[PDB]
Amino acid sequence: PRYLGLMSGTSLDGMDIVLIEQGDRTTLLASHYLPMPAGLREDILALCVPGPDEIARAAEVEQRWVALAAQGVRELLLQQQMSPDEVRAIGSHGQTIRHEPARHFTVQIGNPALLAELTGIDVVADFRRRDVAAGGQGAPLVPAFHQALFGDDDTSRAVLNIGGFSNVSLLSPGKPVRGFDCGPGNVLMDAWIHHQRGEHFDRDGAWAASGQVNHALLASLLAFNLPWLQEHLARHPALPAADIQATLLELSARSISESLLDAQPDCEEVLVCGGGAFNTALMKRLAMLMPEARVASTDEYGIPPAWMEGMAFAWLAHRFLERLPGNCPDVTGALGPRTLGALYPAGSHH
Amino acid sequence: PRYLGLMSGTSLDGMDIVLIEQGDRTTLLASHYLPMPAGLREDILALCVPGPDEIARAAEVEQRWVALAAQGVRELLLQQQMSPDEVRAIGSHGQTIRHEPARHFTVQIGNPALLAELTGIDVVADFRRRDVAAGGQGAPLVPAFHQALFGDDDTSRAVLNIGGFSNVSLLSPGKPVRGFDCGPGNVLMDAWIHHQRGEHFDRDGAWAASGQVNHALLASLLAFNLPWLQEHLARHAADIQATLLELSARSISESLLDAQPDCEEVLVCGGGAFNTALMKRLAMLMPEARVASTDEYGIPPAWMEGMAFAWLAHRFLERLPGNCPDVTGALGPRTLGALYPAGSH
Ligand SMILES: CC(=O)N[C@H]1[C@@H]2OC[C@@H](O2)[C@@H](O)[C@@H]1O[C@H](C)C(=O)O
Ligand SMILES: CC(=O)N[C@H]1[C@@H]2OC[C@@H](O2)[C@@H](O)[C@@H]1O[C@H](C)C(=O)O
Repeated sequence: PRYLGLMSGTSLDGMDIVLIEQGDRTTLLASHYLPMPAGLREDILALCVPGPDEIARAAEVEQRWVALAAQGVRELLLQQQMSPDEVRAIGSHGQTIRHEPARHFTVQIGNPALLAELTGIDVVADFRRRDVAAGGQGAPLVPAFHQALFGDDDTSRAVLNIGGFSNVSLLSPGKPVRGFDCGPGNVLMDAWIHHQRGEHFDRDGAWAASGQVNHALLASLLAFNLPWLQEHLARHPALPAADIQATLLELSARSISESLLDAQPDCEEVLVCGGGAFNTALMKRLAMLMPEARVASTDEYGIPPAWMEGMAFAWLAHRFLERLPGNCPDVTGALGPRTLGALYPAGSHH
Repeated sequence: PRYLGLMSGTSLDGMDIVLIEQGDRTTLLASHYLPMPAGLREDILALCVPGPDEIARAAEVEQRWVALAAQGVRELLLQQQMSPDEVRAIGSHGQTIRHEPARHFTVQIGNPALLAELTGIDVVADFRRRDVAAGGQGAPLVPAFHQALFGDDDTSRAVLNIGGFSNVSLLSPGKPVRGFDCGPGNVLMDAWIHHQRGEHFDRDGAWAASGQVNHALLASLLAFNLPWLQEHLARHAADIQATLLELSARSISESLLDAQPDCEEVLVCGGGAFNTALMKRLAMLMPEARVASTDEYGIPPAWMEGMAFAWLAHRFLERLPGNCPDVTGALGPRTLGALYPAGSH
């Protein structure tokens, strides 16, 4: 069947909307990105730390969030010439405003009943809560999807997501999935080029590629934001800005490769998703630093790297409806496998 | 199939838990009441008005609420020697901590995923939100149950709930259910017999029936708190109770007959259904209608609300509408609730 997925991460830049076909395999049919208004971003951020009148405030904020998500769905369906009746369900992550598994709770807003009302499509949402109820951390949820896509009996694979930070799913045959953070991804390269050039990121890693790595600075870094970095830059002589960028690229490449090889030395394939997959200069370094592995974008395996996360939530909607587990308890720490999410039906037919 | 219903109203005394059998009819198999600890009641009251750190406070409070609910569920099933496997679903209202349809939101807590984890039973919850999302008030929900129980496009009926106060669901041939308030119910009779003899209520209305309606007072009252009664009484004990009974009987019957003069049957639920003397006067004052307890239709008057929520779980799973749009103001009929499956472990 066909499923929509909606993901809005913690950076609050915007919402990913995806349409998948799910059968034997998972395939991306269409995708759509919608920016988040400054006002909505600011209002969500203010809910991410304790404050006054949170119940009412969250209620007003989630209504705007859902309206935006619904518009995003509408536009994708218009582009695809698809009726909402052709979509089995939307898997919506919602928007995390508090995550405290040590206190046994996780809070994602995004009024799924309202989302069902506005879209006319069944909504599956609230995926993390059952994992936390079963004693897990409620995160990360993507490794179960990584396993469904890429796990097999025969190959040691690492599925590497390079966003602001880097995280990996280790798919070792005959074993359960493992997952951990590898280190920084794009976070410092973004911050540096912003501080220096006003750009939000370094396109294709071209700026970095134009500079030369400074090995002294690199050693200091290996031994994450700007105040931290500035404290480092003061300890070294003035460097050209591009050399700093080149050095920051190498930091991520080395931190990732070192963490990956330490945990899975026999790794045969590293499959890279997230926006970092588009940083050509970074992909180049990762491949040089892991010469015994094939390092490639997930695009080469039929999953476009920018849309992996959104696709996971579409997939989680499918898992719910099929009553199959959606978590990976070895990674989340839950007592065992659980069906994740809650169903808010459109019910258009009355 | 069999369904559990879970209700915890805003008085916060305890949880009503019922077990129904649903087929062609709705029948009560068992019921259980679980008092709420003072500490939990206090913390919920504190979340019913705006205050600090609400997200985290509500999260931790609802964990306790759910643990209690799960205990109530396990206890009822134990009492019946019944495996949770025999139950299709729990319909859980949750606990209302904020309700503001004017700002298009309603908030019931009660972490249904945790409820499913602890009970091992599918949970349907969060019933009010889709009605609100469709432009309705999100309340009251019980008239949809009244309509399903007693509605048909051919007889004029009223379902009268007598609690502290009185409300009625009008079932008119063909029409969606409508509803309204009809003034006081048990509130004054309870207030007065408490103040006068320390009793919580007037059992069977026998105190009121031992007295005579003083017609002066009745006319005054007809022209609601304990000191409000005492204002009236000075300008003039069992006669008083009798006159309070008549007050409710007259105001209720007059409201009902204005709205549907054609009423053929008045079905009474709530604890007032047990007030034999009140029921007698209501029957005298609506002589064209048969006045009877819902118990005469297999629906125990004290357990309507719990039963309504087990029924709403059934309606969700049957893919049938759950709201009463002519009551709530919603755009039309909607499936109410969200499903949190127990699944496998
Ligand atoms: C509570 C929450 O929203 N966690 C997110 C967050 O954003 C990234 C990281 O922290 C990850 O643990 C998780 O999301 C990804 C998509 C995941 O669940 O795998
Ligand atoms: C928002 C909310 O919890 N409403 C309750 C409340 O308690 C009584 C009254 O206000 C009624 O409107 C409703 O419950 C009843 C059972 C209902 O929904 O029919």
